[PDB]
Amino acid sequence: ATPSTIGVLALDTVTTPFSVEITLSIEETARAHGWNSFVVNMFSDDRPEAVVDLLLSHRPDGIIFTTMGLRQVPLPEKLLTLPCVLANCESLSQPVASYIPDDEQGQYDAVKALLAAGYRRPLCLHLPASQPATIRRRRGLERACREAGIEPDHLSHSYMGQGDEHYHDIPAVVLAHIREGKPGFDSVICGNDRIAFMVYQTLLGQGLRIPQDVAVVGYDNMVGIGDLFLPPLSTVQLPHYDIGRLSALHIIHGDNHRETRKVASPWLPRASH
Amino acid sequence: PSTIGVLALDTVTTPFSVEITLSIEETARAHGWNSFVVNMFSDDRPEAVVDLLLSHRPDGIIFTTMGLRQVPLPEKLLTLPCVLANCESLSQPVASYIPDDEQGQYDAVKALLAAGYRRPLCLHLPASQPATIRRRRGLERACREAGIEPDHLSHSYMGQGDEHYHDIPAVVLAHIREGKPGFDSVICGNDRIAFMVYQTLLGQGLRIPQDVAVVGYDNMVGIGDLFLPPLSTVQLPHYDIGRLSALHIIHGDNHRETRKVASPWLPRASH
Repeated sequence: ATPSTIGVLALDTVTTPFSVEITLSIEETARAHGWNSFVVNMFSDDRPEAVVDLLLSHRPDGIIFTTMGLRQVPLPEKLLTLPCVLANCESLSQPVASYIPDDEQGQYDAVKALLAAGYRRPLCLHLPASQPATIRRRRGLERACREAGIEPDHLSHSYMGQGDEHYHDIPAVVLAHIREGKPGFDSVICGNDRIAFMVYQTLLGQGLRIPQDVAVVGYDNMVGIGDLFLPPLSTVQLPHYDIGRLSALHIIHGDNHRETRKVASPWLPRASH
Repeated sequence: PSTIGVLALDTVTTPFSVEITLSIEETARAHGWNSFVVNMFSDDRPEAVVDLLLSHRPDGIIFTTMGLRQVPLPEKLLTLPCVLANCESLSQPVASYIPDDEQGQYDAVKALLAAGYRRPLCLHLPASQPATIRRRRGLERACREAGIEPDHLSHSYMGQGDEHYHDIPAVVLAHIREGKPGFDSVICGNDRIAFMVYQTLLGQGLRIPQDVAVVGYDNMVGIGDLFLPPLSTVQLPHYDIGRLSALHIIHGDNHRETRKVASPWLPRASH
């Protein structure tokens, strides 16, 4: 008789090994309750029905489907009947318990802090439009601007194209809003810290100072950087750790609800504003 | 079916080297084997964690560190691992697969000097970290083969802890007199040091690489191609390390040698 076990299916840890804080959080939470936990990673060359059968081989008591990058889970509808809970992803067809970041609250607290600090004309650089978080973050940004008496439709907005090759388009977008060395914005709201990286390199290389000449705000607090920005980047923490914890407890305490719970995305003010 | 038990000692503090455990899991399935991973956190303790992976009763065991270290665990706990990935055993001799830090730094510095640079500022990682001294042998050999005595160059060692990455800007500006730098290039211990270097040089009004070439190390999956211009670096072979470690168990090897895995030079546009 082995202890209770949580089976986890990671759909894309291969292309984005940053959200590993989700699977680590699950493993740590399960151990703090006398449970075990294994993780099956889905690569590109293998295929779903095989991978799902493999995690069923360990015969788990509960199952968690997770995406390292907030997505909508592109798997057969017949394979979305096994997962007791979804971590950082939502099911379009069947309704399943889901724990996702509160993208609208995160972007709102960030933009609210920026405007409150005195900025009024931010350049807004959004992530790909179809990504599920992009539209929720923009609602937060818009709500913060309207509460400050600013119509967000009057600001400069830009959407990135899908793929890391597009991070190199950011510099051209920033320089396009700079006329004869003086910028047509007093701040820059970045879809993520990788966009902030591009922004820092472009502004410093243009002879501008952060934040004396231009404030900057990122999103994610990427475990790989965040504190490496000069100056330290004001950003928003993606709650990968709380997402994994809440997902594990849902199974540990055998919950039956199938609601989509939005986890708090805390604002990390630093020195970029 | 046969199963490989993996013990990750520090994926909590450095979740970048996850490419090792992923590579192990992928290689084991390509041979009809299974594989589980036990992560050691800070709040738990070894004897408990080691007993836990023995619970799954594995056919082979791999001890791995996300950051090349010398494995700070009881000598009696280093008798179970069939192979060590990205780490070495000081006491008992155990089969180990580690990066060829000397070859990696050599190919990098060789390419830099060959491109025409002669006075690089060398920013090394903490001295006690086992790779730091091996990378410096590579750097020195490249410089001596180019007729340069590395003892005449400016060297600096970082202090242990991420808090010290913020000391890099001061070290770079200390080698700049009245706006003109006293170096024509910068050899960085890793891409995180390169990040600090880029921010400091661009903020100083210097151009990369027209005024100062820059070279990193690791090719951090999280950046590398995000540098402006794209950072010339060295790839840490986490993927090959995991693969070779899995095969050692799959094919039941008996040697207890320390194999150095190739660390390939990724030239880009920072030089």
